[PDB]
Amino acid sequence: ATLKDIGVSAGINILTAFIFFIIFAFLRLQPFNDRVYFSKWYLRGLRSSPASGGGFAGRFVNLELRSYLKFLHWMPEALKMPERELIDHAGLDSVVYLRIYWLGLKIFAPIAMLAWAVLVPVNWTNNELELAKHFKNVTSSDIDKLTISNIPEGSNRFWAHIIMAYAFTIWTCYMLMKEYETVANMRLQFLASEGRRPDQFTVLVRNVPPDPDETVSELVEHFFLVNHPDNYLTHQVVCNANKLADLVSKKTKLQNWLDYYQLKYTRNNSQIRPITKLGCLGLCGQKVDAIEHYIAEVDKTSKEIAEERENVVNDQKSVMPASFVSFKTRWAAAVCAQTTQTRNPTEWLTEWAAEPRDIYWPNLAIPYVSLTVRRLVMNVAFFFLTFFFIIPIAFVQSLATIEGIEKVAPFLKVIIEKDFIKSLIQGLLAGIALKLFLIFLPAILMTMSKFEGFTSVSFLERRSASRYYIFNLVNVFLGSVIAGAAFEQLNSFLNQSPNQIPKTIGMAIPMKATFFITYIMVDGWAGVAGEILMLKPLIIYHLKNAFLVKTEKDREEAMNPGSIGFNTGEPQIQLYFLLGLVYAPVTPMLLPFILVFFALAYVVYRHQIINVYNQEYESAAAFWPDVHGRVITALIISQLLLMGLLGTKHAASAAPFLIALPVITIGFHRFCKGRFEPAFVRYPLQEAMMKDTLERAREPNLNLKGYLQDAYIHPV
Amino acid sequence: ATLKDIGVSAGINILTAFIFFIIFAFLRLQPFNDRVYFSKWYLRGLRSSPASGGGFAGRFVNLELRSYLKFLHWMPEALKMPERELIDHAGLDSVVYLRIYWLGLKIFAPIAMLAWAVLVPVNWTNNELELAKHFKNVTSSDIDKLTISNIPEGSNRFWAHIIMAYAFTIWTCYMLMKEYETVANMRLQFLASEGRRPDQFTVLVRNVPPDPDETVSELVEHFFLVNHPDNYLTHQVVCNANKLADLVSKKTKLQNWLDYYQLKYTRNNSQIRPITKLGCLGLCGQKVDAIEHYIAEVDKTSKEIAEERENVVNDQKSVMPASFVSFKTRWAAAVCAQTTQTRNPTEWLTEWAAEPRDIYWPNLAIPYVSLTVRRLVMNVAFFFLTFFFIIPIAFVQSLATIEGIEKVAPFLKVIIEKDFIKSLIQGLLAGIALKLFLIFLPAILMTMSKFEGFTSVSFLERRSASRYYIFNLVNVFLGSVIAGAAFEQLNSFLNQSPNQIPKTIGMAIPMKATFFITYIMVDGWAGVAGEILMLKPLIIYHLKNAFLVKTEKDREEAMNPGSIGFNTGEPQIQLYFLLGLVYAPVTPMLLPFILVFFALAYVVYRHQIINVYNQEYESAAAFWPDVHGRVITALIISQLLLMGLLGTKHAASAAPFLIALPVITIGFHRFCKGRFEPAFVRYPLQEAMMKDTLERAREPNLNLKGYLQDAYIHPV
Ligand SMILES: CCCCCCCCCCCCCC(=O)OC[C@@H](O)COP(=O)(O)OCC[N+](C)(C)C
Ligand SMILES: CCCCCCCCCCCCCC(=O)OC[C@@H](O)COP(=O)(O)OCC[N+](C)(C)C
Repeated sequence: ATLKDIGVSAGINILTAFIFFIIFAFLRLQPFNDRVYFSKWYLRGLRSSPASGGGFAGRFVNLELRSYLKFLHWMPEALKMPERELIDHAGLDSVVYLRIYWLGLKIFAPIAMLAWAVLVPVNWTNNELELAKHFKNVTSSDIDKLTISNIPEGSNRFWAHIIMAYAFTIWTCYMLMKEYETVANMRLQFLASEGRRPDQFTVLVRNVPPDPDETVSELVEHFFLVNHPDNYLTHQVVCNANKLADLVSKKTKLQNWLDYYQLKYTRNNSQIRPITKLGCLGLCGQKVDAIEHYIAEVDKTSKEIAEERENVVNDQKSVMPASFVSFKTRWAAAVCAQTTQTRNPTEWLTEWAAEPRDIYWPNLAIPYVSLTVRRLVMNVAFFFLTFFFIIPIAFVQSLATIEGIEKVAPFLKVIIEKDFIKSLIQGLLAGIALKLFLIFLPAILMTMSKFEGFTSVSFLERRSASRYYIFNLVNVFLGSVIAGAAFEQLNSFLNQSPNQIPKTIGMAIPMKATFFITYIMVDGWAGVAGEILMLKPLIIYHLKNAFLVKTEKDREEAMNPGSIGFNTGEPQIQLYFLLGLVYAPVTPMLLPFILVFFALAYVVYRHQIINVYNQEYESAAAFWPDVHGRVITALIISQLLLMGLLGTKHAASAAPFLIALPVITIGFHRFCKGRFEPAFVRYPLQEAMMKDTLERAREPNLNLKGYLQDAYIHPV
Repeated sequence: ATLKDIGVSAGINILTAFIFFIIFAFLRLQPFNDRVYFSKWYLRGLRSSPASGGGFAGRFVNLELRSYLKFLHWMPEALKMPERELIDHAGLDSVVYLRIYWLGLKIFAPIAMLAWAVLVPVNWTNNELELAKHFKNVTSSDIDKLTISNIPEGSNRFWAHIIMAYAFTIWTCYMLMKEYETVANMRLQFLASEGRRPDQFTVLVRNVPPDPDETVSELVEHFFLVNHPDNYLTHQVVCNANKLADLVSKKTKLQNWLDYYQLKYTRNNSQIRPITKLGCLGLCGQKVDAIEHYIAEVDKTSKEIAEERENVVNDQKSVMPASFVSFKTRWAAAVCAQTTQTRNPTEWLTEWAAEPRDIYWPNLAIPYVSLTVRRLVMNVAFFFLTFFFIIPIAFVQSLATIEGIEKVAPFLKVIIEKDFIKSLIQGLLAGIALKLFLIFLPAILMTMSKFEGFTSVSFLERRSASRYYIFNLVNVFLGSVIAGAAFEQLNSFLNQSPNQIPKTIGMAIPMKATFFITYIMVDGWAGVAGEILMLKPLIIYHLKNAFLVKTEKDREEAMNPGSIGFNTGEPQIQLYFLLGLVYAPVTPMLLPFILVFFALAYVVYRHQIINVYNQEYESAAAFWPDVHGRVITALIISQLLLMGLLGTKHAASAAPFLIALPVITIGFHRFCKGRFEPAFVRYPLQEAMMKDTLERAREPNLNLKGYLQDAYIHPV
């Protein structure tokens, strides 16, 4: 895995990224895409059509004379928009995400320089890995002599590792507190200048207590007109368009899926009959005939739709025990969100409402007790997923440590591991397998967050990211560590005795570092570079437009871009931060790769937040408190592991120092928490009065009951 | 320590309590005390003077013909006032304290019956304590064969212990949740009917941010008139009047002191000259001469006392960055206490104010940063006190395990521990020594709570009780356990080998139980019975009245009773609950003694809450959340210790069951918490509006700015 495998992976990966960048140039210079690659410039009313208004080309005939402007330009230009002109083109959230990448860089760049110098020198001048291969059968290479494991048991050269660790934790923590403050100040300034949104005045009251002679709405009016007497303006109840909406949706699906097999070439048409109960399928069946999904799955749907409408809207059997109450001021609404209203701690429970567009309406109609049982069931499913994944994870770790599995088992083999280009290619293949598994993980975890019952689309994402973190941690990190350890040094474990289990464990942790390096390379580099091409979103449009088009004009738009994830992306940045801290005080060579990822990523994503991407909710940066927490967790795990390894190499004249480390970390956490979290979780009342008195001097007229009344209704 | 020592202690203690009760009868039938023994009947305007209006006797001449009405009566009668006529004679707090004693009884009575039956039988039919004295030198008696230690290693009779443990934890937890609800409902109903107090409308704002052109009061008016615009009525600033307060104090001391040395017999008088720098003293010195602290001292103090009044009432150098703001409604004030006011999380910080009489004004004039450093310094002092106490604690535990210290050291000895009445008397003496040390502890801990900076006299008490708990736990319990263990089985530890350290530890835990029994007896029984006599408060009055009297009439009153403590008392109840749980699943014989304490105590204290005692603040039961927590802690420690002992006797076919136990305990804690703590820590807004709308219909006129303006001023 020495320089050979690292170089092969690196060559292949840099090549993949350059090929990507070339195909992207090509595809972004053809004027039939355009609305796929420059969509927030069109969805902001600022770009018109193909060739500056369209009607023209720029396609393939000469297409492109050679260019070094095949890259670079996108690069520098993404770099040049001030960061305050980006808060208003894009939003605060996007800007705070790019900030995460830059904090990474900060921390790590300094740590890397230092590490390298001090520690590589120390570790390299020191002999104890050649002696264990010759007297204890521990397999190793020459990339392993810049690690904490070429160092003899018996210190005096372990103190470097401890001092460096201290330096590193202090730097990380300082940098992290400075970012907390910036992000807080920014949030507050944004919040003070954003224009009316309907949720700066509304709350969601959940658990209105039942009665037998008053409706839900005659009980919500009477409570707030007696208890919040001067500022109360209106309310809107919660009902079940769950079924009504399901039918409107089936109708849309039928019409799409059949105005297709309707204007196929015009005229009378064909047939199909897929088995329809799970997914995919086609022609395996009996539902022949034709057009409009027999225009009549078309019209039966429409009739059920009208009847459902009726029942719902006329029945107080479909009103849920909850409402959305609005007030005349933003000061009054912030007092109903942070105050207790009744003596029963579970009834009448106010919070702040989300913006009417970050509401997942399908879970506003789920009872409250169910909420608790559901949460439990989902925690159980999580534990089981964690176990099945351990299975696929070791499968991967057996392809990566194959040259040691083929020593205590000189059996099947890649022609007995000769033909050495093949084994480096095996390091690359291990990477690709883990990639695959982890894709479907993101989607499953979102489905499990939408069951436990949340009702904002921004909290479902935050939850999903937290769960990915846990999964990632355990599984990837530790599973890989454990299994890889097993295999190579399994060879060594058989032909020795059960004490050497520990020492062998220490050295194997540093080798798993080397595998992590390769994975970073694949994932990081190539993925950030292949994200620039938007390929599912490009096929998707072109198929769409030469199939289900029949556009009235061009007003029929199906370009919709997407949004950063929060989910996928944050989970990745965090895995890489963990890796980095841990390996900084052990193998100081994962750092250069971590850094290339952070920089490319910042450049690609600024481009995609500026040209493509559009945000679907605005919660001025709350995930910050969450991100900070996850970095503090990494720091603690790192520190505990260094203690462990230092114990395995018998150095007791240094581990209490490592203990002070952990305590200093938790103390800084607590400080930060205090100050800045207050900023992110509680709306001051002086801030709500200043926004409110400056808008009643500018718009001295304003009727708020027009605007706020119907903003929280549904598909009605 | 068998039946012999237990019986001697019990006889002597029951005798002491009966002698006490007799002397109390005597002293409560003489009509010169009366105002010492029936003071809340005089301080409520309901009793007049000595013999029904006084002027008469009932003293010593025939004094008392023999009576069996020498006791009993106080007993039944304390029992007969409904518990709702006691909420208004006395207050809610006192009633909730007596409830603690009754919960004790509940839990333990059931647990005791069960224990006894099942476990004593099981443990007694079983041989393994006679075999270890004959083959491992473990000293023991015959009271030890009803303990978990006459049971052979190897279970099948340890399962009883585990089942019983489960039963016991469930019962405790059920009982505890039912009390939570009662106490919560009671608090809420009280709070809804109590008449105006000035703090139902006021808050304390601490940390008003400095300026260079506006005073503290022109900055508190402007903030609340712009930010809480409609309900704001008044404010009163905080000034350091620590020095004037101190000189008024020195003046009263001088006059009292020496209007005494003045009317000694009238005329020209004597002299004195104590060393005056630390305390006590008399005649060792030079300050001779004459009457009322050389009346010139009394006037030089009244010079400073009028020129301190000027440099304090007109300066703005003695105004502290804080105020007390009042509002026109109780709904408005509860919104300022539970809401954030500014973006700087450390400035402008509102809470609810205490009643103007539960304010410790001396610490309202301490800066805020100091508050944090002070807290740290006091935590350090706590750790050191804990260590010195370990020293006196083992001294005590060496007098209690003397018959085993005099085996591996047949030396000095009580005439070689013969004369056996003497060694039982040593069990009683150990008890008395611990009593002594622990007295001065209560007072020290209060002094340390008044340094860390609190400003209510009710929180200083709560803090002091929590600290006593920790001290008690560690020191008493564990120190005693450890040291006692050491001594007896030290004998056994020398003449064996360092593996038998563990097994010997198990058996010694059960013997320390027996010593705890004796301490309970002394402390509990005799102390509750000697508390009925109020002897420092009786001497104190009689000296006072035949010395510093010269009463204008009788209006000069110096009877002041006191108040329950909260401090001392709660700390005791909790030590006994701990002991009980722990020993219930091990030595099932501490329980009968625990119970006698709980019952006597309830009877004596009801008497003293009904006749003597008067409350100095009213915080309708908040210490409840605190008490509950401490009982949950006991449950957890108990459970962990049973696991330990069961491990020491090699029973692995039962300890995971013990683990489930701990988790079930924390779950019930969390439920309770949720519901009822909300009740005790947050004032609902529907409750404040109902109190406010029913008082504006009864007293339709009411000016609140008269009443609320000057309630928060000082010695001015
Ligand atoms: C993630 C870690 C969390 C907390 C970290 C502390 C846990 C680890 C601390 C100790 C780890 C290893 C402890 C250690 O001491 O290992 C046991 C060694 O002493 C065993 O040495 P041996 O080679 O068996 O010595 C005997 C050799 N003959 C066999 C005596 C030659
Ligand atoms: C407060 C407790 C917190 C948690 C509770 C768990 C901690 C205690 C759990 C184990 C306690 C004792 C554990 C135990 O296993 O003791 C060690 C014994 O196995 C020693 O047995 P020995 O008599 O040394 O056996 C060897 C005998 N020769 C010497 C082999 C005869």
